[PDB]
This record gives sequence, structure tokens and C-alpha cells, in this order.
Amino acid sequence: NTTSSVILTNYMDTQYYGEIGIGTPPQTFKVVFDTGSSNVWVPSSKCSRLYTACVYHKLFDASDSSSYKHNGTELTLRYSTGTVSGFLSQDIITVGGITVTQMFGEVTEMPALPFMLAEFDGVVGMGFIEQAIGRVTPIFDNIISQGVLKEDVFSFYYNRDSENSQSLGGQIVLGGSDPQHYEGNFHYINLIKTGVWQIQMKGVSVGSSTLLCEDGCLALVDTGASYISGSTSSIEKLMEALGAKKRLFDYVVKCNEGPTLPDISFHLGGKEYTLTSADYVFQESYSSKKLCTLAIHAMDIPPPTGPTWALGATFIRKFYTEFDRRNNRIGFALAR
Amino acid sequence: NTTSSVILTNYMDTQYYGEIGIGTPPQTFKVVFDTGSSNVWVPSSKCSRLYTACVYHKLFDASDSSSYKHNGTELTLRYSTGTVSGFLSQDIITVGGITVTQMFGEVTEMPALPFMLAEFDGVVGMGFIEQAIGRVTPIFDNIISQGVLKEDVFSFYYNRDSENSQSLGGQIVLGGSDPQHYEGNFHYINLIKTGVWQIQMKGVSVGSSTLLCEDGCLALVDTGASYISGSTSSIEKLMEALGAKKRLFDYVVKCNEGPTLPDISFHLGGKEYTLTSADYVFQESYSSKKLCTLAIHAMDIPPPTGPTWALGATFIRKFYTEFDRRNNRIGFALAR
Ligand SMILES: CCc1nc(N)nc(N)c1-c1ccc2c(c1)N(CCCOC)C(=O)[C@](C)(c1cc(F)cc(F)c1)O2
Ligand SMILES: CCc1nc(N)nc(N)c1-c1ccc2c(c1)N(CCCOC)C(=O)[C@](C)(c1cc(F)cc(F)c1)O2
Repeated sequence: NTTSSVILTNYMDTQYYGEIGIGTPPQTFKVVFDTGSSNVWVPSSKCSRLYTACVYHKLFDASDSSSYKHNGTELTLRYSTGTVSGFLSQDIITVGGITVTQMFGEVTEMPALPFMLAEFDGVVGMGFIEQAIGRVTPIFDNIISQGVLKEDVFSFYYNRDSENSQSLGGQIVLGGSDPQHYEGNFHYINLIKTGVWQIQMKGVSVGSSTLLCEDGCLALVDTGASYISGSTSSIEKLMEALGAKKRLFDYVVKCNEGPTLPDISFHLGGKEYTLTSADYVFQESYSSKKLCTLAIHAMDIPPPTGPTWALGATFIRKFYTEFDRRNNRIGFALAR
Repeated sequence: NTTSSVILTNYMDTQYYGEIGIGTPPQTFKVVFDTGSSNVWVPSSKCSRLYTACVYHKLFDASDSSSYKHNGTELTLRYSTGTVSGFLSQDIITVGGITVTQMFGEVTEMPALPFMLAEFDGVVGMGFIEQAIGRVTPIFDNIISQGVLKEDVFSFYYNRDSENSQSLGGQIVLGGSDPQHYEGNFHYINLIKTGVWQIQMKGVSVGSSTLLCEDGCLALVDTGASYISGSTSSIEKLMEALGAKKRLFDYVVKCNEGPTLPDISFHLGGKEYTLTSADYVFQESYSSKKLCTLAIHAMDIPPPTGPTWALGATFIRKFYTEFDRRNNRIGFALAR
């Protein structure tokens, strides 16, 4: 009978991270809570300073923790936008009043691109042990083993960005869901398969037409991804209907065209989940001379997880998301 | 025991709108939530494409909704600026986690001036049944009937526009208010009568002297109007005292001089509600080589409602507003 809310910071609507403590005394780290991966890692004090990303981030020093336990097994974590490498270490980790003995990665190789653009230091995988590298027990499995949570679930609220600092960037509840940050009722979709936060998606419509995901596709619900992503061929067609021009990494429209772009809907479990243009364009201007980025990207995720769409922070911002380990399902409700 | 919020989009500080769903399944429309009118309406699928506005808006297709019930009674809705016509239909409307069977207008006539400029598709009238054309029961009355709301009130937050954020454009709350977007406590002013969201104003001060509305006048609190307005005469005097001159269509001031302009105070229920020049000058720049318009316009509203001042989006931006149907009054508090 315990819940645990961790307050998240929202950087520019693209990064959402909260604080954890590792060691004794606690060394604090900004970390993304990430259902698209299953390992915990933070930068290490053994990371050569020729990696400038390690110069600009908090580094874990095992020599300052009395509760540290050595392992030393090498590990590499491959994310869709970048890679980190290092070795395994055990210590106590605090996540919102819960304390857990956890195996995590001390990262000694941390590419400047993209990690010099990271406001966060590391990542907390909220995914399953089946996708864990080195078969390291994920942190939420260790918390479940304590038997202190009311429900074996966790939930994500990602707020819109704000100019002031009185609005919360977001929130992860461990052991439940916060009714202050959603309205209406949860609508649940079973996982295709345990081991991945991935569900069946029946269709994707853009405007007055269902031009995408005909006959079906996959949808990984990914709190560690900034954007909604689809396959390269799915997105070239999505962005033809929008009128966006393919820039280097992102897509863009003329800023004045932003508000008139069509609704994009996502058919999940007998319910339509609809984003307006306000939800997926970074409306920085109304000028026909400036360019505005869309919060939708192309990403070709390889098997066995893909090929699939990924519903990242663009989607979760609109729909409060409950991840349910007990019944292997994902619930969505309108965020507030 | 229930509250229901809808996040709103701010377009250029002159349009504010959020999502509703009509039908089964729900079709998504952007609507202005409008205390200065009492009818719901969205564009119709039957709307001829000769009206260019219908080509560039979302259309309600009654054939694609299993909850739709027919009723072809005609109606014309006349606003200050534009005019639309159509016929009545019945269906379920989703307003932020609340569902309610509602009579609204499917619109088949939709002039380019001004509805081509409308970033919203339709309007949700939050006014009283007394000003409802066709005697149609307004949506808030139907929601009161299902008896789920905490209080018989609804509130409006309209945010300032910022080009360097993806900020909350605004927020309506049905059944209460959100203290995150105001400070202190509400002070209320009773309506003159039920049926119109219209209060007594005891004067409008420009700086020190109380130059206008000396012997009292009226004030519509209108969430569907973009500006504060007064009669052509009252605005003439106000603008002469501000040092503003009629450019061609609008009143302007040198952008650099904007900050020198005096406060404007609206005396409502024994308190002074004060906008600074930052609140009522659109400072697109501060250049001494450019002109800047004011968010206050002349508008001769005809009887029986007029002639009156109207406190539109300019005013609501400054003061979070709570519309209290139980007590027939309006509460203001400083927005944040
Ligand atoms: C968290 C680890 C993670 N987990 C899964 N499942 N997917 C991705 N893409 C990532 C990931 C990796 C690296 C990475 C990020 C995400 N994020 C997004 C954080 C999301 O917060 C919720 C970034 O912002 C950053 C700095 C990045 C910035 C950038 F401008 C372009 C990039 F390609 C990557 O670097
Ligand atoms: C909501 C319906 C409404 N309700 C009442 N009470 N008054 C007015 N004037 C209106 C109204 C009618 C039409 C109309 C608008 C408001 N608004 C303002 C939306 C306000 O959002 C908070 C418009 O922006 C628009 C497109 C318009 C653009 C323009 F450049 C000149 C116009 F005359 C009208 O067209």
C-alpha cells in the first residue's frame, strides 16, 4: 500500500527526466525513465575526459560509495539515436522514497553526438527483463520484489513546456496512477507479447482519409522517445499529406501553415487517439519565412521489436499513460 | 464530484479554442468556448464547397455516426463579426472526459469573411438558454442535468502568446476552477439579470481621472470576443486620452511609446480591475520606427444586450474568470 511520485523536468518538450540517488552518501543524477529500454546507466568517473559529454555531466564515483559492490562485466546499450558503453556495478538507488539494490551501467564511452545535447545524465529502463542487455534485472522488477507497491503498475504524465517554473514538467507514479493528471476513464490495450511495451495498432488516419497502417501495424509505447516515430516509408507518406519538407533529421512546414495541418489519429484497441496540429508542431512562430519542426520523425527500429511505430512524448503529453505489468496491458486517458 | 478541463490553443492572442468530439465514434473539432453566445455549432458535410471556409475546415458527417438523430430545423447565428446558417442535429458531445447528448447546428453557409481566418471549426456557446436561438438547450445546462459536476460553475484561463515555448494556450474548467492559473481568492460581481453574462460597471479610469462611464454602464464578459470593446463614442474618447490615432482600420501608437501609456481600470463590484499598457498594447516590437495596434476596439452592440462594453480576451488574459450559474455572478482573480 504505497505509491511514489517522482517529479520530472521538461526541457523544451523533447527531454523528460527526474532525480535518482545512487550510493552512500547519495550521488544524484538526472535520468530519463524509459519504457523503450530495460537497463539503468549513468556516466562513470572512469569515463575518459576526451569524451566531452562526460565533462558536461554528473559522473558516478564508486570510490565515494560505501554501499558499492563490484561486478565489472562489460555492456553496450544501443538506442535508436545513439550508443553508450561501460561496465556493470551494484549499489543502492533511491527513486522517489523507494530504495532498491540495483545493478546498473557505469558508462565510460559516451558520444558527444548526441549526448552533449542531453540535459539528462543517464537513463532508467522501465522495460522488461526480456530486452535487458546482459540479462540484468531491471529496476522495476527489483521494486516489485519488495512487495510494497499497491499495484504492479507505473504511470507517466508529460506536461506541455512552460516559460515559468511553477508548472511541473511531468510525473512518474510507481505503484499506481494520479487522477489529478488525467480525466475520463482509462481505456486498455493488451500487449501483443510480454517482454515489450508494444501493442497492436489498427490504423493511422490523416485528415478525411485512412492512408496509413492499413490492415495493421505495431506501436511501442516509448517514454524515452521525444517524438512519435514510424518507418521511413510510413513517414515519407505521412509527410507528403502534411506538405512537410524532409530536412536532415527532422521534418518541417512553413510556420504559418502549422495551425492548419490536419488531425492525425491513432486507432488503438477500439478507440481513436487524436492529435491536432497544436500537439505535434513546435509552433515557434506564425511567419511564412521561418521554418517549424514537427514532433514526428522517421525511425527504422530493427527486429524483433520492429518494424514498428513508437508513441513517444508527443503522444504521452496528450494521453496520460499507465503501464500495467500485472495484466500486461497499457492504459490511456486524456491528460490534464 | 467531477471536474472536466479542456486545454485551449492560443492563436495570435485573438482566437482561443479547444477540442470536442461529436458522434460515435467521436469526430474532432476545434471550438471557441463562448459566453457571449448560447448555441453549439460545427461545419457540416452538406456544406457546399463554393464556400471556401468549408473546404478548409473539419466537417461533421452524420452518416458516419451511429448516435446521430435527425432534426432539420433551420437556424441562423449572428455574431458581432460573422454570420452562419444551417440546421439542427442531435448527438453525443465529448467535452474533456464528460459525454452529453446535445442539440447543435450543422452549418451549410459559412462566409470567407471571417471564417477563412478562423483556426477553429466551430463554437460551443456557454451562454444562457434565454439568448439561445431556436430555444435549443445549451450544452452547460445539459451537463448540469446529469449532476456530475462539483459546482455549477465554469472558468477560463487565457494565456499570453509566446514565440519561444509550446505553452498552454489556455484552459476551461467545467465544474470548478484551477488555482494553478490564478492567485488569491475570487471576488464576484452579480449579473444585472440571469440570461446574459453581463454586469454593472461603475466607471473606467485612464490613469488618475475617471474619464469614462461616470454614471455607470454595462459590461458583457465575453470569452468568445478577442478584445475589450466599448461603444464607438466611448472608445473615441479613450483613444484620444491614450494618444492613439486611427491608422486606417485600427487605433495605433508608436511601438516605443507603448510603455508610457497609462493604466486602464474597470470598476466592477467595488474593486478596480487594472490593465497596464503591456496588457492592452500588442507590442510586436518596441521600435520608435513602427506602429503597434491596441487590443481594445470599438463595437456598437445593438439592443437588447447593447449598447455595452465587452470584456473579451484582452481582459480574461489579465483576470482568470469564473462564471457562476448557481449564484448568477462572475468571479475575477489575477491570472498567472
Ligand atoms: C533515453 C534513452 C532513449 N531511449 C529510447 N527508447 N529511445 C531513445 N531515442 C533514447 C534516447 C537517446 C538519446 C537521446 C534521447 C533519447 N533524447 C530524448 C530524451 C527523451 O526524454 C523523454 C535526447 O533528447 C537526446 C539528447 C537527443 C537529442 C537530440 F537533439 C537528438 C537525438 F537524436 C537525441 O539523446
Ligand atoms: C466565437 C464566436 C463569437 N462569439 C462572440 N460572442 N463574438 C464574436 N465576435 C464571435 C466570433 C465570430 C467570429 C469570429 C471570431 C469570433 N473570432 C475571434 C475568436 C475568439 O476566440 C476566443 C475570429 O477570430 C474570427 C475568425 C475573426 C477574425 C478576424 F480577423 C475578424 C473577425 F471579425 C473575426 O471570426
